[PDB]
Amino acid sequence: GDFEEIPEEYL
Amino acid sequence: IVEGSDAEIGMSPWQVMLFRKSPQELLCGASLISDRWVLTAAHCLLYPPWDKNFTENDLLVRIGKHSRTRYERNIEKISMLEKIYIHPRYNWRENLDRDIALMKLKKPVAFSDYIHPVCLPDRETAASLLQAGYKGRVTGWGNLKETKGQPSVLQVVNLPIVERPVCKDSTRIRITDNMFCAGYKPDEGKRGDACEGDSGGPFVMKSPFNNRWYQMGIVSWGEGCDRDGKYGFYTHVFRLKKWIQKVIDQF
Amino acid sequence: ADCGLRPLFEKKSLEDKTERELLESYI
Ligand SMILES: *[B]([O])([O])[C]([C][C][C](Br)Br)[N]C(=O)[C]1[C][C][C]N1C(=O)[C]([C]C1=[C][C]=[C][C]=[C]1)[N]C(=O)[C][C][C][C]=O
Repeated sequence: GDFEEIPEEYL
Repeated sequence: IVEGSDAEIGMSPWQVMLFRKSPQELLCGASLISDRWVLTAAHCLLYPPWDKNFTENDLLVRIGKHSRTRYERNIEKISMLEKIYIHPRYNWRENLDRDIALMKLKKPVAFSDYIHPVCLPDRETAASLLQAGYKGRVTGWGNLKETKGQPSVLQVVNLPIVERPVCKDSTRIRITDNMFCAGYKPDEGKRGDACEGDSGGPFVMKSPFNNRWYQMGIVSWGEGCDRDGKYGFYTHVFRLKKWIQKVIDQF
Repeated sequence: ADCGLRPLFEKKSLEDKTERELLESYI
């Protein structure tokens, strides 16, 4: 939850 | 960082965040020393007592960040790692002697207002600035106190380098020439320290001769955070500089 | 090369809020 999601390219 | 303050925008543009792919979490700090090399502490990647042994595909590097948890669209740059190099004589068995590692980026990062490399010291710069009483600056997204919890944005604190005998007499751990300690003494009034999550981040100083920022240390270890009569220990970058060069020159 | 000169500070001749503290300690 804590961390906002990174764009799908990297993860 | 304990007893620090929010960093200003672009105040530490070589600051790098080491981020675990899954689960998604902040592992350590690091620093940008060129368009394709990042410097950090070896213990951020390898520490067998806690069953830690990260490889290239396990991590990401986030550069040009301010906010700890948000994805800073159009500002931060995320990079994959090509290869990790840990000092061959990194001593994880005893006292974290030679706690340093280099990480080569898959592709070069483009510099901007928020992304820019720090300089590595030469013998003369180290000699002139690495003196007891002289202050350096540490940055990170680590814990705010030992045990709010963690900051919303990058924290900064300035600390003085401490005399080697005082560093030695503050702990039972065997100190080496590849480390130096910093922080305020109990009677000095002021406080501040690095804490859990700040490891691998840079201890920098601004040269008064050429007005450039140089990375003199890497946050390595400490026994608690901001405890009276205790000091933070940092990897002595200049003393391991020949190893840095050799890795970069060879790979 | 260009290392250690921040785009939003040194490059523009602007100082951050606490760098003076460092300088004053270099005696
Ligand atoms: B880092 O974020 O990974 C952390 C930073 C510490 C700030 Br205080 Br300088 N570095 C550490 O936690 C290192 C890695 C292994 C243990 N460690 C220590 O800092 C020390 C003592 C130590 C142990 C073995 C060899 C050298 C030093 N830490 C503690 O045991 C405190 C409790 C840990 C809770 O955070």
